[PDB]
Amino acid sequence: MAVVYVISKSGKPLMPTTRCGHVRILLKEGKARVVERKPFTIQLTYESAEETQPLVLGIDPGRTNIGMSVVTESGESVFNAQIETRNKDVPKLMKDRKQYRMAHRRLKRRCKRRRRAKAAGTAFEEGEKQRLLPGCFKPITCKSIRNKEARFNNRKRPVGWLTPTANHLLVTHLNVVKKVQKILPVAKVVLELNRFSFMAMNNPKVQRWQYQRGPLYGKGSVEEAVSMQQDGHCLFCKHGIDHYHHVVPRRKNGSETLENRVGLCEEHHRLVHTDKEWEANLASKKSGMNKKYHALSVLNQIIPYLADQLADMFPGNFCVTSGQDTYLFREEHGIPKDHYLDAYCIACSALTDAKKVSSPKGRPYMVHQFRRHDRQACHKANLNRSYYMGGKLVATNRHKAMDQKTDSLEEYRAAHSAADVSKLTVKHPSAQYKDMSRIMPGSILVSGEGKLFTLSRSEGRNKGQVNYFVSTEGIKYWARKCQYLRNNGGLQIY
RNA sequence: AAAAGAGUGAACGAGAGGCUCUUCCAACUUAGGUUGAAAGAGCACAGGCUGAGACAUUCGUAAGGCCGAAAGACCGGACGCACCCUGGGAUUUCCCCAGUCCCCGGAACUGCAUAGCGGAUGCCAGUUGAUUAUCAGAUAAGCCAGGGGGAACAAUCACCUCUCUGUAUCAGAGAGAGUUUUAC
DNA sequence: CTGACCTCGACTTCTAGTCTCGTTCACTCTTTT
DNA sequence: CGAGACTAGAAGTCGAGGT
Ligand SMILES: [Mg+2]
Ligand SMILES: [Mg+2]
Ligand SMILES: [Zn+2]
Repeated sequence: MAVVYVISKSGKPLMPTTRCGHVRILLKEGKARVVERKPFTIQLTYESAEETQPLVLGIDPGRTNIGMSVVTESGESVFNAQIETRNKDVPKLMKDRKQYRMAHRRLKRRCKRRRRAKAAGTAFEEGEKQRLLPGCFKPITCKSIRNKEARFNNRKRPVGWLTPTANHLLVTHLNVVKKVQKILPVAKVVLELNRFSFMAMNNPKVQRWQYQRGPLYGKGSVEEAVSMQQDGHCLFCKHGIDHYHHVVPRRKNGSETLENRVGLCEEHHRLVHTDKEWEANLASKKSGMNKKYHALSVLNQIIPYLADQLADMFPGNFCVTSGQDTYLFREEHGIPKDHYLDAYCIACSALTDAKKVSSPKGRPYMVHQFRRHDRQACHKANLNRSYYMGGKLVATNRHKAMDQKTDSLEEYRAAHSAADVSKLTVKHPSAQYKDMSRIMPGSILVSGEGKLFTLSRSEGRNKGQVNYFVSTEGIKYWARKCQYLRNNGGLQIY
């Protein structure tokens, strides 16, 4: 039934055992030591032979649903897994990091220099300068001081560079392979190959010549295409294009393609982006879309690098397999549809003489990936200026900020009398900070009952102590009565 | 090689908002207080590194072309710079990395000519301690800071059978050789 | 004459979090010619 | 093949008790 994994005296993985009673005998006799709860790994204390057999590992890639399965010389499955990768959160985190540091450089460095320049009299006589930097054709506006040097002309990268998200997914695949190697003797590795065309899957029955001329053929960039389809004037008025607005904001999964961008003048952008009626009107004229091809892009980028480095890890014992071959295998041997039986079929592909092939039974070991680091310090810099009459909210700022659909103080001031303004009470709460030394998700803790769990969330804080620890199963444990056993493991088995 | 498709990394610039304070006006209230309009000033993850580097005006920034009375304009790209390259550093850690930035040099690659860099004048800091001199302190219009992986740390007994409890399930507790082999 | 109606640990429920553009640049992968 | 949520803090329940 449930296979038990074995390791020798030396740190060498070894063929898994299934007797399941000899294991308890060896454990009670001191011959065996437990190494991992789940999967249940035992390390022999007494020395013995190390005679192993080849095992084929089969990999079904992905961005959030990686899956690997291990099989013997014949079609017997000794390991099945599923992985939920943290990958999707990396692009958003890097985006927010860029925005935060741009804020840092603007507000602490740039604006402070401009302020000092105006104070000390060492500012432009015009008070503003148009500077045409090398590499661009339209100037920039430098107010009261020259800009800090801009570096975009020449920034070479090592060939084969990969973005932090794609590099993260590559590292995650390889890391899960290493963790599987720690458990079992893996001889061959079989990686599924996925190549995607995103001109395809948008329109099947695509004709060959269509691949070269698409929505943005000839017309240079998305901005120019929008300025063309709108005839060079704002979408609302007859005024010229100023800002290229996203119909779906980039804070959501707003696409960067053509069907999302729209040209608008200044005032029209401000109104459509603060007011509600204008937003509804623009949503009426055009719809926009999400990204819809953010995952498969990263997967397609990393597949060749993964195949290369798998070949490095398993010299002379690395193969490949097509998704179509997997589908044929499922149709042939009757494997049910799933997203982890894919790995079993992929592994079974390489088997030259497979006569015991049958579908695995039992749920596979699920793996969650948790942050290895979190170096943020501010939880909620509130930045909102709330006005109340009595105990009811009536305005959220003095004047509307960008993306403020709700009223502000100027509109209330217009609508009501000066007595109502004189009878307002303001409450603006201060900034909240995370505890950067807190116990992080993925840690292994034990509660008052002695139950062992993996910390998934920390919820609620009072007087400097967490209130609740939420395990991966969603159970909530009182934080004061829980004991800290193990730190964050990069990938945690559930 | 090109045209497209899809992603996601980098530098620089403007705002809408936000915090604190000053002046002034208005409203509402026990001269005071509260809210607001207007003008101005300062400030902007928690923090690490460093002691100068930010700013304005002006001069200079190769050969060779080419047009100009000339001044000088355009091309070009070095004996000028660099985001480029070798080495060394800050962020930097339990071990690393990405990104940004810095310092002496610059050979091939790469990029710039209104940019960068250097010079000159001007403007913006700190000055205390232990033995004029040396080690400490103070000194921002300086750099970085919300990215990622790994190691190590269990109250680490899985499966099945049997018993007890509760529990609709199943959980907890206890006890058990259930094929010899964890490999033939 | 309590005691019915407070006061206080100690938990349990629940909600909320910044956002626009502008001048450029770089890397990866796929599909057709 | 895949498109928020972890963490901090305020308001709320509730028993002990107690006066
Ligand atoms: Mg597949
Ligand atoms: Mg907009
Ligand atoms: Zn207009």
